[PDB]
Amino acid sequence: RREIKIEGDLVLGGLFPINEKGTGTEECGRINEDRGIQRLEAMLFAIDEINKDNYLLPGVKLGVHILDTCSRDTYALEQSLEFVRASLTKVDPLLIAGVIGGSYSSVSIQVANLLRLFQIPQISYASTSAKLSDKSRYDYFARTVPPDFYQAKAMAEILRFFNWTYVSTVASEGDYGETGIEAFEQEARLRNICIATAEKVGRSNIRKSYDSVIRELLQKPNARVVVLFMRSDDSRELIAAANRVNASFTWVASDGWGAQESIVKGSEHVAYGAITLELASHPVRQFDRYFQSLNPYNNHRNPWFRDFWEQKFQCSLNHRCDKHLAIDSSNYEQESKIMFVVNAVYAMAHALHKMQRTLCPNTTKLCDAMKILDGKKLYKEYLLKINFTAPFNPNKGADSIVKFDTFGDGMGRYNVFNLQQTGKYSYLKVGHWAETLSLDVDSIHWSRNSVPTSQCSDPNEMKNMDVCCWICIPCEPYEYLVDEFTCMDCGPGQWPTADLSGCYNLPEDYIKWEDAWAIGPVTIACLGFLCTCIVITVFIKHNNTASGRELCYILLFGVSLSYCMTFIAKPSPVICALRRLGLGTSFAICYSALLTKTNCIARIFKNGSSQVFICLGLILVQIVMVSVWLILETPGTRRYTLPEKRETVILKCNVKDSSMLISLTYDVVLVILCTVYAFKTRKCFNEAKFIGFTMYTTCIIWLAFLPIFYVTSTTMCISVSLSGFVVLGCLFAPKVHIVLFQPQK
Amino acid sequence: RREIKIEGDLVLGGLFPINEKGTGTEECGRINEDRGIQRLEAMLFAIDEINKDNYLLPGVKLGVHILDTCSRDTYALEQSLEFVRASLTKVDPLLIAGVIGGSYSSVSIQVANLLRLFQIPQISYASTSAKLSDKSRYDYFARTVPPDFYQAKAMAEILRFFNWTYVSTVASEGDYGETGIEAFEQEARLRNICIATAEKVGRSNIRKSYDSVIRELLQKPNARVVVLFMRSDDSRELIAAANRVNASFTWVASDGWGAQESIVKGSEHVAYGAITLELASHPVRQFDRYFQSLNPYNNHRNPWFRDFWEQKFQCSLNHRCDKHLAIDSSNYEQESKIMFVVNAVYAMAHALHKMQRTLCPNTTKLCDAMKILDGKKLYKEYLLKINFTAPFNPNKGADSIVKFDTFGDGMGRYNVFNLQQTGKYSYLKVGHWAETLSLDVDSIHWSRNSVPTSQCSDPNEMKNMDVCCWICIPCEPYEYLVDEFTCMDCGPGQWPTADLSGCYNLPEDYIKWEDAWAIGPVTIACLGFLCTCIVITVFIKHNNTASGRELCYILLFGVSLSYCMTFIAKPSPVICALRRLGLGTSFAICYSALLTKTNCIARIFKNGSSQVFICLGLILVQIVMVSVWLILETPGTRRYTLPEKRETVILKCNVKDSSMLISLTYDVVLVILCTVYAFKTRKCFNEAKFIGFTMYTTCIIWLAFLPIFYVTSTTMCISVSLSGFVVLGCLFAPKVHIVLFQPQK
Ligand SMILES: N[C@@]1(C(=O)O)CO[C@@H]2[C@@H](C(=O)O)[C@@H]21
Ligand SMILES: N[C@@]1(C(=O)O)CO[C@@H]2[C@@H](C(=O)O)[C@@H]21
Ligand SMILES: [Ca+2]
Ligand SMILES: [Ca+2]
Ligand SMILES: [Ca+2]
Ligand SMILES: [Ca+2]
Repeated sequence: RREIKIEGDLVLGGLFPINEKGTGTEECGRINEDRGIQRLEAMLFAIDEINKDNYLLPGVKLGVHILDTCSRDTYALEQSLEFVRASLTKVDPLLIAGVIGGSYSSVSIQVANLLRLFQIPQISYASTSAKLSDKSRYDYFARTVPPDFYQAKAMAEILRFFNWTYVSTVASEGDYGETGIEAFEQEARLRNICIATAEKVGRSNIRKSYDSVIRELLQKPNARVVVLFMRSDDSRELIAAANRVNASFTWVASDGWGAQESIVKGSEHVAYGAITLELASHPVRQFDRYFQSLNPYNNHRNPWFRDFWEQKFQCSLNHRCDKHLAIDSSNYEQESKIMFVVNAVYAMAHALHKMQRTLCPNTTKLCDAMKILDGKKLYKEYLLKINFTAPFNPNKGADSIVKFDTFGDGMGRYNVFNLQQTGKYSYLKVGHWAETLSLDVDSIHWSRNSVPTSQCSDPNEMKNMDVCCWICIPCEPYEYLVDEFTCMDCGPGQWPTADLSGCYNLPEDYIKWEDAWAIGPVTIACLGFLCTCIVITVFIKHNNTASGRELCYILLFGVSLSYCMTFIAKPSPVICALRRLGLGTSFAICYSALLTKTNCIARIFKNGSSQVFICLGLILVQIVMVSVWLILETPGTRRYTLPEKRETVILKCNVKDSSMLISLTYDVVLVILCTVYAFKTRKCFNEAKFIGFTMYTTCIIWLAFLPIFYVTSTTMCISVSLSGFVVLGCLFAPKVHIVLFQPQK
Repeated sequence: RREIKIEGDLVLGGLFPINEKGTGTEECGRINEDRGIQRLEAMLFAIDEINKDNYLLPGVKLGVHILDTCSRDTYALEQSLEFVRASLTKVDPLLIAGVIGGSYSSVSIQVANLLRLFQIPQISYASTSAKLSDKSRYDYFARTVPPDFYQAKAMAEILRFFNWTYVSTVASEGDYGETGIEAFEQEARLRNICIATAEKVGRSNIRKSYDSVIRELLQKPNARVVVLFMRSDDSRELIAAANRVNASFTWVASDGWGAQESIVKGSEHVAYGAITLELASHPVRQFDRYFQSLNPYNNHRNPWFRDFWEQKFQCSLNHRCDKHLAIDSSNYEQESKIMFVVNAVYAMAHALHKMQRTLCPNTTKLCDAMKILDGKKLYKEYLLKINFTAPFNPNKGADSIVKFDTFGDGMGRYNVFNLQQTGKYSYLKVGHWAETLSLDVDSIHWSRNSVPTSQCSDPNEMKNMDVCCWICIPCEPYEYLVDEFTCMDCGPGQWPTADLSGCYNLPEDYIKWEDAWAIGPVTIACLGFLCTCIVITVFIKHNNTASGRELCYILLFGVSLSYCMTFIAKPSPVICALRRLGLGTSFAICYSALLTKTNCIARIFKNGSSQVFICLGLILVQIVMVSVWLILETPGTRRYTLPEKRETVILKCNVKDSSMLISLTYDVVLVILCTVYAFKTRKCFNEAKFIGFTMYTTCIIWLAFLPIFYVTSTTMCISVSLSGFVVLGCLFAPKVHIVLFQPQK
């Protein structure tokens, strides 16, 4: 029953959330101080200016009929019956020309359903919902604010500028809530952003108590950023709930939080470093002088003013204030959406003015054609196509024109704010969004002094798979990352290095390839023993002071050290069939010299020759001839590849054996020398015993080389020393030959 | 302007979706045939019976005022103004006592917001929404149907009976849609059920065209079951959309689909084998006789009847039908929710009757206390506490009583239906839900002749991690599954079998343990050569036909075969220090016999004894004495554990060497025999040459055994043969001893 009623030629209706919603069974509680009284006085300020105007409806007078919604749709519908009571019954009164819509989206939707049955146009400030643009249902609705379709974009792009991909969302209940968060999740999918958890709040049948949600947000510590689509009532509670548990996140809030300094009262340190959006606006300078001149004495026409005055100053009319200073800059700051309220009222003023110019061109008063207002004509023809410059706002660009579009909406421009500290707390604009996000990172005061990170999983290891959570799996050094999501093998000899995007570091040693570089050091150590045999053989030759034959055998024994060192022309002489033939001839060369000195010069014939000597020398020549024909292709490498990936064949100047060629060459070389041993075996002479005694050791030495001949990998180097030891053992036979002589010469 | 108006002492208001929603700009389209006219005639049937009653309001007469909603909330609000026009203006008419609520939940919510301002009670059949129970807002609402809080339970338990854990949900838009699916996802979490995808349908700003959703359902083939919370309009479209793309799922639908045979018309094969819920009900037998007697001639009072008649028979009043049979069993079947409609009307009848008994006890007519109905008194005191037996329904248990509860709701009982084929199609009830799911699996006709499965991931392999999707990772046979979600290691010798929940099959061969069982077969093959030495030694002894000393040496040589076979008392004689000492004595025993026969009986003294003989025999006695003191602990096993897990030591009666004990024993045994070899080495006699010649082979044989002594793993068996070959080589020395003799004896 409490209202403001100022009569006039034409009457306007208003709906403001002057009183905050009640706690329990009471309808509505305390007084809304910023989004309440201030917005109410803005409409009363504009009406005064319009009646003072001369080019905007100078003949008619504008009246008002302002009610209060108490931030409830059910309470709003009951009040809104006064705007339709006169028109409902007419056959046997105040006829409202239009309604300045409510603030909350649920209130605007509820009223727009009723007024559309009477063809009464409605413009709603501050109500930004995407579902209010469906003109097939709300065919008499318009607004001066952009929809929420553009607010979801502006926050899905801040979460993409910073690489925040794992987030958690909290939304209110109503129509600003679910519809706001339903649009956000579609804009998150297009940018590969994942949602950890999605909760809801409210007042009925949701079961949070604002503490279950806080715990549910703490169950996913990998998501350090929370996206909020909530009203002003729920934003104060959730911050207070987080203060008790002493939690801390970074808050990304829509315009419901806005840039109010009252939501974070008493719980500042839990909201420090927040990031919030707010519609673009410019303060109306003329309004500030109007508000600051008000006091409970001269402001008789405002009924709710007395309740506002006491609540703001903690006085009463519990200290009972007379000489108390009125509203001034020390305790007052203009609300953000005052410009949108003034613009909405002028929208009715210009739309009605064009009606009067056309329908009654002769007179400036209300002609008889205005006795019955046409709601459909005033909306579809006049209101929806207005265009004028914003009053009280000096030209600031493209935002100085008040105009609707095909859906009867506004322009999607936003700001970006951040909560900081200087112990005093305040906001600071650090960004913008006009179809493109353009913010300033440098000035931001972050929550924990560093840019927060929130991704599902942390980043030479494969990582397979949802586009946010992976598993870092390492793979063995014999597999290379073909792509970032797979490592499958690598090269046999090549040893990949650093990132294994390919197979690098071509390994000269791969079993089949001889890495070498260390056998030379082993050869140097082994060369000392070989030189001793040459040195020992040299001393034996000097003791001679027939003779040429003994020297030739020593050369074959001496050639063993050279053959052992070359075991030659290239780094890997074993490669190629000729190399095996060439190596086999050297072994048979020593045997041939010893075999020739055995019976070649030992006269002719106990119980127990030109043809035999020719046949014996023919085999060596044939072996030498085969080796001679293999002069080319003497180089090569030994094939000893084993399942172990690191198989560098350490040998003198690399490992060169021709793989299976050396195996045949090793057996063939024994056969060439075996002819001399076999010939001497048919003697079962003192010199024969020395040859036989040396022959017995040769058979034993060959047996030891047999495991070495089939043993490789080191083991091949040990087997290599076995071949050298065989030459040294053969040199032992030359020592027996020196024994097979006479002293005192 | 089209309505039914029958005057009376008290008037009731109704709201029915008689006309289906319009296609485009037209308000409402064709005629709803089952949930339309039939439900309308049910209320007109009950009103006729009540006026015929004598114990239920016999003095007053009941009137009706029935309107049509065209399945739209906006159209419903416009019509519902007739019920409040008279009461709104009274200072200077039909006063509706109550309203039989609408069918769709959005319609009921919209009207309940308006009627609560005039204190007009409303009972709504067929409207099942969870948010309508919040009595703080809807304080004048009641229903005869259970809320949707119980429908979500009854389907989250069918998805738990069958192990369907990966599902996809499709929901409508309105209040029956989102609120129905928001309750389901909470009941799915409590049973570890996961949601693949969640889509929405509608008519504005959702952007499906019923084909994007179908494709989105096909992008997750692992989810073969779809859960539907949709109205009757969207259920026909989505089935038609799936028919074009020729897709196929199994459908789990709420009561919006119900058990109608019209949703699946023309697209049966895409809905075959569906599973749907429907409220528990029993057909009203009296109603069937009433409906079947109707025809467009005697049913003057029904305005929409003529449109219904032509649409049902494809006639006109394009063939123009007179002698056409009326409604009968050949083309008619009673709708499910006719019992709930009749019950709601009687709820007003009994509530009003109790008012008349109390307020006007003297007269059966309307006393002056009824000139002003008290809406609050009629609802809170009388209507909400009624209790009576259901008319026209014979006693069928606890469902025969019509009663509300604290919230003004009904009882949560449901049925379970299934779509089958006999080419004709029909439904069949195969289940029930009264606080407990009790269905019958056997009779179900499944979509693809088998029980469908839908889980995120498929089931000796670890499976780690969301409670639906895992990764099956196998682990190597040396690791056992400590739990189902981890395999980390196993036992060294034990070889796990079948499921690796533990480490089983205690491996007797673990490198450190000797598996054996195959060395015996190798010993048998090796025993043949050893027997040849014994056989050869036996022949040498028989040739003798001094002597005792030679036989003792042969016994030491013969003991080598026994020592080799025992290399004895236990399966692994090498274990224990005594075993190494015992084995070493056997090797020194042969050397001692040969050493004693060398110079013990060879007189006293080229250039080159009791004390020396005593000292030489003392070492063998000390070695034998040490071995004798180690009689106990002769058993044991050889330690040859290597990184390869399968390390069964194959040897005669297992591998027994005492690990490092055998290594010391092998070296110690050589030292015991080395004393004899060292003593003979100081001779640089024909027999000395034979001993020296045999001694030379012993040094070479020891060198070969040196790699065998340090070579194991097979290799140990080869090394074992090396020790046996050493005994055979020593037996070769006894052959030289036989050579060191005289023939012709
Ligand atoms: N955007 C809001 C809406 O109701 O649509 C959310 O809460 C605040 C109203 C206001 O600023 O007055 C807006
Ligand atoms: N449960 C429903 C509801 O509107 O709440 C869903 O669609 C069908 C109405 C009917 O059976 O008449 C019901
Ligand atoms: Ca409001
Ligand atoms: Ca809202
Ligand atoms: Ca309806
Ligand atoms: Ca609905």
